[PDB]
Amino acid sequence: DRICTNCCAGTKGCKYFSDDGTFVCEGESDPRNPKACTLNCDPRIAYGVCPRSEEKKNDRICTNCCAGTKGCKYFSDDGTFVCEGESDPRNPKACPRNCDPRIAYGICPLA
Repeated sequence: DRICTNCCAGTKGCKYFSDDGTFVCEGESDPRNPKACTLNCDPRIAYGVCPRSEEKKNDRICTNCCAGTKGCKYFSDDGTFVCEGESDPRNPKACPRNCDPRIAYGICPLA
């Protein structure tokens, strides 16, 4: 597509940078506020690197009594068992329990 980006009607959060291997500016227009630049388009830009450095380490405890696995006893960190993961082979179901933080693991029967 056309590289019609601009430092004015950008997206405050991403540091607009140029393909030449050099930075430019940051979005002057936040996806929050309105804007009326009307100039637009700047081939200088390539994209805009939005800083985060914390995207990872969040899913971690994505275990749950609902969408877990039918075979393990999804148990909670509180030192108490919750229930078995009710996620059957190709199970059409998804509770608000998606990645239950309150859980800890899923203790399956050690045969």
